[PDB]
Amino acid sequence: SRTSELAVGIFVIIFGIALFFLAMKVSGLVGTNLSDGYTMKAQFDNVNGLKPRAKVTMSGVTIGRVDSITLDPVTRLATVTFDLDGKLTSFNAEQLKEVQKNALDELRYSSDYTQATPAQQKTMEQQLISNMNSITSIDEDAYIMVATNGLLGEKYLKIVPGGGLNYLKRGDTISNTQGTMDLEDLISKFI
Amino acid sequence: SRTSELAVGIFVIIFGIALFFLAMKVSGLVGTNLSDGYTMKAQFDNVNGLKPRAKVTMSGVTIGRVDSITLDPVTRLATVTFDLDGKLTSFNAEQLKEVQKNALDELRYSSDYTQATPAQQKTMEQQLISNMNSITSIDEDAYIMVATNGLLGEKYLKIVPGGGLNYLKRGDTISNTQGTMDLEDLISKFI
Amino acid sequence: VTMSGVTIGRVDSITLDPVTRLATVTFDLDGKLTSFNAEQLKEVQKNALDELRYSS
Amino acid sequence: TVIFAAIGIVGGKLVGVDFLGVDEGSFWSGMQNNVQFGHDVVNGIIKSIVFA
Amino acid sequence: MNTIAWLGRLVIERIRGIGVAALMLLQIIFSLPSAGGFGRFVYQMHRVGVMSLLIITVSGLFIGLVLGLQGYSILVNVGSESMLGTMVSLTLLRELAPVVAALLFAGRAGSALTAEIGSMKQSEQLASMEMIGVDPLKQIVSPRLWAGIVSLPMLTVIFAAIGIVGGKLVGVDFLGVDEGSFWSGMQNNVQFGHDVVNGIIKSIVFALLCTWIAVFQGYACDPTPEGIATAMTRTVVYSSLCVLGFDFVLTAVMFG
Repeated sequence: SRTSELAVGIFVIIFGIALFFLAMKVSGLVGTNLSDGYTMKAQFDNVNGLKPRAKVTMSGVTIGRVDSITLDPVTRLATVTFDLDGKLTSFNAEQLKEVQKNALDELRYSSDYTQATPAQQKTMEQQLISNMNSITSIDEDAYIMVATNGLLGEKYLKIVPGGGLNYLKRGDTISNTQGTMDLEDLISKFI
Repeated sequence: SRTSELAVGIFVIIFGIALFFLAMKVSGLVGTNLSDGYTMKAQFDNVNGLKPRAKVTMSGVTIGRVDSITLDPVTRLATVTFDLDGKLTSFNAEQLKEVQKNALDELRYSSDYTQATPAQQKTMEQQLISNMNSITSIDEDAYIMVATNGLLGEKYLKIVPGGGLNYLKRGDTISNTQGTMDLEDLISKFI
Repeated sequence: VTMSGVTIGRVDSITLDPVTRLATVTFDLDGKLTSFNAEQLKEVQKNALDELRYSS
Repeated sequence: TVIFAAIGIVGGKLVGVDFLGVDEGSFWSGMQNNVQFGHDVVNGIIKSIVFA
Repeated sequence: MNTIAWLGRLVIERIRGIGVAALMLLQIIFSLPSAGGFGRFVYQMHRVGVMSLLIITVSGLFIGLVLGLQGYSILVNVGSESMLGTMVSLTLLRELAPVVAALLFAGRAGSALTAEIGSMKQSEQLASMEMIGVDPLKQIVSPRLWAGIVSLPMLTVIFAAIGIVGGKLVGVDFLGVDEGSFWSGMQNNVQFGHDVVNGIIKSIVFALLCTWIAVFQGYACDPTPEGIATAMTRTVVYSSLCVLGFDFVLTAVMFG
């Protein structure tokens, strides 16, 4: 009774090892729940070859997982919602307040003082509230894209931040996209 | 001959133990710590596809692997930290009297001694110190980048030296980086 | 390791010199078909010493 | 079947990487790209509950 | 230290047990056959071979439908499925049809011989046959051994032929690949003497082990109605370990 129930205990231990080895060592487990985990969206025309559970790559590191794609026939362009992170895409520090002091440094500077509101107080205090609620490091004008993995791998989403200076909230639509690019389309862009 | 029923019960269990460690050595759950390993860092922008336990090559030879990848969302860049191996990248006492000397014979050179020659004594006594100190075989002229080796993917890091009279230190910042240049750029330039 | 596309040898060890920054290969070659054995001296002695007694 | 699949990959890593001489890092990094968890490891378990 | 002492006593009896089964094989094959020995071999080819024909032909089809359905799902991403007819007929001919058709022969016709010779040992038919003067190794055991070495390599060919024809059904006629590039992909890459003959020599070494084990376990039983049934699982386990064990040794030699 003692050595029988023992040898079932050392049978569960070995199954626990070879379940962990399958997960973390040949499949990876980055999950559909990162820190917190909100959900933004975008709208493409050409999402071709994109199954559920893709990668969402920020600048070289996986930060999320694509949920599902749905095509509204009222406008014919495919939309997709995806989850992100908030410790990699936005501040949780006085960083949130650090970015206010450069935004009023270049825009309402000594040149463009009397080009916008030159005695702005509440418009300057609009900077104190618009930067603080649900802000991201992502600019207002990025461009998102379906990129391939290496040479002929799978397909995911990759965001390219850059240019301008305004920052967008959590749960919104990135209005700057471009779809995938198969062989046909390539020959097209060429000729 | 009673022990013959006990000499075989010992060489069965032990041979069943030695087939468990060799399944925990060639699997990557026990072992493969690196001798005199030291983990340096650099900041990249595109490290897509770059897994943990990747490859790091200096000239053609693998020296270490990759473990850690950071995303710094205050200024959005990547940050990588990876272990090298001290047996091929660090000097010993026979070379230490040489690697103190090989810059020292170029410390007293036509170029670097005739360099406000009253500071030949300043470029001699203050150098050797830190020198013989903690210093690997990597120059300051070396840049690190991501490469791939082949038309299908591996995604490894590459360190391209440049020579010099100055060397880096254990666990430091390799301050010449470069990310990858695939998909977009590639196709675009290749029309 | 190939001479014209024929496998003659295998590589055994790749080391890296820290000081000079030059890599190091160390291969083994089969000798049945790249060496001049006792028969095949007769082909090279009248050829490798024929370049020695040249006009140059 | 999990102990069968874990020992089979580790055994395949022994003759592939350590005896025939392929790269160890491209062995493992070729797995995490193409082998999902919920589509492959879970569907290999539901296939064995109907078999059991 | 009794468990270590019991474990060492277990593998010493299993080592001695090999030496009895080796001396039993040298007594069967080193003898000119008795008068009437061919009439019993034709009958024992019916029990071992012909009764096993239904399971092998049906199960050989089900692997072919899987190999055509899995090989198409992988070869459509790389877009090269003129090699579909190659990898189906290369997985079967050198690897699966020698191995799987020995894992089904150990079950159906392997363990049935151990019940057949085993029930003759508990009901004293073997002891009664010897007092008449007839030697039971030459009379009973030896037509069963030679009907096992012949009937398995005739069954891996029927396994391999039905597996390719089944793989042609789901590949060409259901998923829609070209029929002419299916067959012409075979004759380029699949030789005869390197692939079909080396798939037959691999099954003769397998047919010797799944029959010499399955005969020895039913001859050296302990005569007991629940000692027979414990020797029918000893002969399915030991056959499936020697099939997969001599697989790697024969693969490394033939395709190394």
